[PDB]
Amino acid sequence: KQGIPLCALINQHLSGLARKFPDVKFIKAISTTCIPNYPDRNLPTIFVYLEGDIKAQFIG
Amino acid sequence: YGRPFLIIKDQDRKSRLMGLEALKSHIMAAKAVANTMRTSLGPNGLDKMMVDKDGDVTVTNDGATILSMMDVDHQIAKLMVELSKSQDDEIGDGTTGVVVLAGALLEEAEQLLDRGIHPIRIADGYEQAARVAIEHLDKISDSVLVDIKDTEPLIQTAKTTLGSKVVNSCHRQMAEIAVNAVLTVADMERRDVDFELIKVEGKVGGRLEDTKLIKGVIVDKDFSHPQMPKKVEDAKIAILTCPFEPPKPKTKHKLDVTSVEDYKALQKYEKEKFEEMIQQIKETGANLAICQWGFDDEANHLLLQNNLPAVRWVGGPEIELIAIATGGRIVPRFSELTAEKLGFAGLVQEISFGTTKDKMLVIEQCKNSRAVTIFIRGGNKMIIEEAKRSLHDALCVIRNLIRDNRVVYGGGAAEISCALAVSQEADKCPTLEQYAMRAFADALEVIPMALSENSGMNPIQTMTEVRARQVKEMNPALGIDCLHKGTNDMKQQHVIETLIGKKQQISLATQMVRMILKIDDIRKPGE
Amino acid sequence: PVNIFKAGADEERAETARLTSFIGAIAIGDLVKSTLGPKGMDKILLSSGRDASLMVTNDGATILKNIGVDNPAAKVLVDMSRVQDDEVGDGTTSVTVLAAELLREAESLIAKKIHPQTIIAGWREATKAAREALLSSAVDHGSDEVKFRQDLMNIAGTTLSSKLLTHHKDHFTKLAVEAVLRLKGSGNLEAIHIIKKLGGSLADSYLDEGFLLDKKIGVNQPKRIENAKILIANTGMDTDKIKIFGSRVRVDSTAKVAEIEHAEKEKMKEKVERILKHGINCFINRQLIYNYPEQLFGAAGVMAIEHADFAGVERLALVTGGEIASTFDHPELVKLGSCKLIEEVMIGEDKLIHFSGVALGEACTIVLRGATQQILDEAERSLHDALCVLAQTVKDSRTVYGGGCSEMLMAHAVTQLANRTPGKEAVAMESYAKALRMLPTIIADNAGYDSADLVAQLRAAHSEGNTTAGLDMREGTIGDMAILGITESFQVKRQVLLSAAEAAEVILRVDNIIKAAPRKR
Amino acid sequence: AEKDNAEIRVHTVEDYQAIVDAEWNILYDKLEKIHHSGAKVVLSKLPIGD
Repeated sequence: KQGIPLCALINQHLSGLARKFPDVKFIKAISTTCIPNYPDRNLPTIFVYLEGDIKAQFIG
Repeated sequence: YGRPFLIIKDQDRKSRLMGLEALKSHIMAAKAVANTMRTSLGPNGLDKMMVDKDGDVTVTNDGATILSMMDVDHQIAKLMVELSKSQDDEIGDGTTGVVVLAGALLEEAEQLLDRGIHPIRIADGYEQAARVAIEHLDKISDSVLVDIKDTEPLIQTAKTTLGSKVVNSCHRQMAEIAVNAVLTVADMERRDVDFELIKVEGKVGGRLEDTKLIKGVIVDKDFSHPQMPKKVEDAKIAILTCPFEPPKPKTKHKLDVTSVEDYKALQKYEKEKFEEMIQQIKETGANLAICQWGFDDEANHLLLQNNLPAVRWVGGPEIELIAIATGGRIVPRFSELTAEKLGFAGLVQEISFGTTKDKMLVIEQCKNSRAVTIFIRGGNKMIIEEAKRSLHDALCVIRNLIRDNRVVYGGGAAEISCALAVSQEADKCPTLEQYAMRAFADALEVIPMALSENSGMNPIQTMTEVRARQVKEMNPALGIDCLHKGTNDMKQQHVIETLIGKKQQISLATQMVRMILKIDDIRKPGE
Repeated sequence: PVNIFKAGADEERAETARLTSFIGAIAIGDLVKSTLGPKGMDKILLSSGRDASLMVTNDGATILKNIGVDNPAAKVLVDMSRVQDDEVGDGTTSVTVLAAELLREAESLIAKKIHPQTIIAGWREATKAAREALLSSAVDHGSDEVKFRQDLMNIAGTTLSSKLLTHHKDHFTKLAVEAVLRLKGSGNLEAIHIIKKLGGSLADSYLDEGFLLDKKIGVNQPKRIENAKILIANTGMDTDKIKIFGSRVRVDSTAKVAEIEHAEKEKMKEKVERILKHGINCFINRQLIYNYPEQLFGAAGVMAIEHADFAGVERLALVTGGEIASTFDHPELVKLGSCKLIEEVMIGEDKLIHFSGVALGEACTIVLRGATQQILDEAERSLHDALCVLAQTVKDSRTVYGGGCSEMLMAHAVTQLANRTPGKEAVAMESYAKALRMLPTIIADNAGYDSADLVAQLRAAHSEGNTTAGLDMREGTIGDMAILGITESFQVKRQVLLSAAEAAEVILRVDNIIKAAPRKR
Repeated sequence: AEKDNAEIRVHTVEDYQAIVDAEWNILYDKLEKIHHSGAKVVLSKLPIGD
């Protein structure tokens, strides 16, 4: 959820990372439209997926 | 040999069993599993409550749910789990009966094989006995009364089906609800229905009598942006699968902006998009909106101050059944929005359950639906699970008995009739084969004895006397008074179940007994 | 005769299974039997792997919540307590101890080699008769305001006996009553606010004549306002991103970028003026806001409140007479929130904003200035239970008699039924009736009175037909609560008995406990 | 997307709306071809959008 310098700085870091590793699929969006009424006290939550299996988690 | 060697890698790490004694081993387990379930037969059955590996409590009475989440280590154990699951796949209750019968056949097989008889001849005899018994049983079975106006015969059948589980606590409203639901949902022209045309939702709190049937729609959401009135009268609805937001195309899109004029163009674009979405929906003449994938709070307030109730974020098949029931149509996008395809509802309301935060949307359409839903109000999660299982079995049974001339009287009596038939069949047959049919009949008699044992009364002499009665009496369908209510006749005790269930149980048990008898070797690892 | 289970998978298909279930059930029952009556004493749930987190509680709901077990029957009863607490409130204690006594009856009965289905049928009939009798004795009120108010006072006062807050019952029960008055007949539970602020006394607590907020204010917002025209909003206000994407700024000079920045500042000012066109003296934002909107608002000089709560904004929209808005093209199609004064208040060592003279008072805010966090937690649990009971008794106006009165009523009715019933069931039902007799007995045990004397006197009184006879807990005598004022919710006791009945039904019908092989840990 | 590598470069909101409606028109034109073709059932390896 945009607005907090936490999420903003994380978005900045991942966008800059995209400049280095163009072999990695980055996804950003608003969790509200991704998960209905998602708790706004649980952001930014990093998800690591492949083949529908969660490999790494970094929650909040 | 002169020198040691190995032809098998890890030859001393794998065991190998063979011979008729090997059969004994399987037959060993054939006691326990059968002896495990023999304790639950009867309308006054004594359920089993057990834990999975994760720490969850489950109570039930049917076979498949027991066998699945039971930790099974031996391979016959897993085979029998598969077996009871298949029996449930076809009928429901009576899985216990299949397990008991197949087992009893297995113990009698071990008893009689000690005489040194060829197993192939045993299988042949069992097959002949089973085919003769099923032929006679289908010949004797009478016709059932099915109607869209008369239900009492089917009410009694359903009530009998509840004569295996806990659900016999109410045992009257349940049969009526089941028959009404299966009649409503059923496709008339083909003698079929599909259970995905039915939804079951069980909620904690309430009493067993609160169980009810709604020929409508049960949704578990509430009024989106809930600061609007919590209900409404007759509502006209449109169904959308798209959010309320300027959509983005599937292709990588780059809109070049170079002028503050393009900035104002973007602002105008978003505002006019939202307003035209509102104009479209409110103009086509509806009152209720439903969104599959949610939308933004801007459109939320636009819908609110337009005084048009709306909901969002609903599951796929849920919306599909909603549209089915309302008779309207799901418009994919605003271009195809029409007034003709709007849906209409007799009543919609929000359930608060007094204290719980959760709210469910109950919907009674203005028109009937070929889909019906089930709602439960009880006092235990486990009892909710058991009630749901019982309801599913009941619907399966009512679908089974939707076919005419498919009823027969059970109660441990039809087994007696087939036992007499196969005894005669053995009589009109030379020896060296008839022991198999004798074993078949002795296995047939097993179930009634287990039934009476579950009554805690004298099993064997009661069984023999009732058999003597059915031979002497004119009633070929007279069973056992297992609830202190008098006679032994099924036609007035009404232990009514579908014939196809028994035919299926018998044939399936015969096939698995064949399967066990056919094999004699096991090579397994032990490390 | 052959092993069939996985390593760690167990099956007890003999009476040892019911033995284990019964001893676990008794271990459950005795642990909670000290938390009943007006004489209960509280317990400690001490932790060692939870980083030393403790909670003191009296209503056994949390007790069964914080303890697991391998015996599945005890977990079944834990879920039963879950259900019971999900319905109204206190009585989990009651239903659990009652189940313990009924299973002890089942123990005694199995001690005579009886097929349990007889017990099952007899208890079915006994429960039917008891529910019919209790419904026939269902005393109802609400036809008069004073009568209904006094009934609520009696229910609340009797209920506070089962928990700690009795020490200031007159300063608590009555207070709770007005809270449910503020519900105005609405079925919502989530309007009452629960506030915990350690320090001060439970008597120092109070119910304010308004509402309070616990969020930071903007950079330049006035401290106090009168006759506030109030609006509630949920939009960006965080440099209000355009929500359109896949659009890029791609130029060759930075003067255009400067003009774009100036234009976005102007557009944000346009949004601010769009909002101000409606005209307000107090603004509410459910979420954050940025420095430039804050400067614009300070130019307006109004109250902007930032980063509120979804439930709280719903409550306040219900309260102050406004509703949340997200678009502001219509200064004409919105209803505005209203309050008399909005000021600042310092409570505990935390800062709150005070709504005084609110146009309406639907929701509630209960501040607890208690003396410890644990007492605060149990106080909030107890008030939650009490307000649930209050809401339930407002829902259905029918009430019943406690102190065993209704209990011995059903006991004597079942007694007469068993007397007119032949077979084992009768004595079973009689024992079942005796089972019910244990419930008030344990209550007296909590008091520690002359048990058998009191039980005999109550049975004599109920046989005589004195249908208002009860136990005096102030001295240890037998009197009439109609004089005393001991009344309870008909719904509460009805569902207690019915749930206990069905729980006994399911528990007694077990024959083989099979614990699956543990996965790992 | 067309071939998973297509890129869109426009300059005003009208172009944006035209392009998205054009994607919808591609979809609905394929639908029209299918429907007016007269077949009553369609089968494929490829997923069918809602």
